[PDB]
Amino acid sequence: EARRPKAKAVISEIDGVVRIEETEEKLSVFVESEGFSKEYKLPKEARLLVKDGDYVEAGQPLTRGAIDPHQLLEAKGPEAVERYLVEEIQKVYRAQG
Repeated sequence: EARRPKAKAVISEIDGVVRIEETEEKLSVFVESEGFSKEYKLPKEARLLVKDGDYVEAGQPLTRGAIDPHQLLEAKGPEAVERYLVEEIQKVYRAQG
């Protein structure tokens, strides 16, 4: 159905490189680009997938979880989401043999 999940992971809108900022009542991540960049707020115990300073593709999950296939489609293009969709279905079926 292409629903945007509840446990939605937050992907990156553009190319860039990250820098964590873990203060008490906020844990924000910046994916900075050679021009300008955006800031991604999220609850603190959220589980990262970016070692600070690493290099991210546009649409590459920063948090973990499921990916809104729409946020993906707009970010990385059809074969990109065509990819996610096929593999993600399969992981369920494999799991049951």
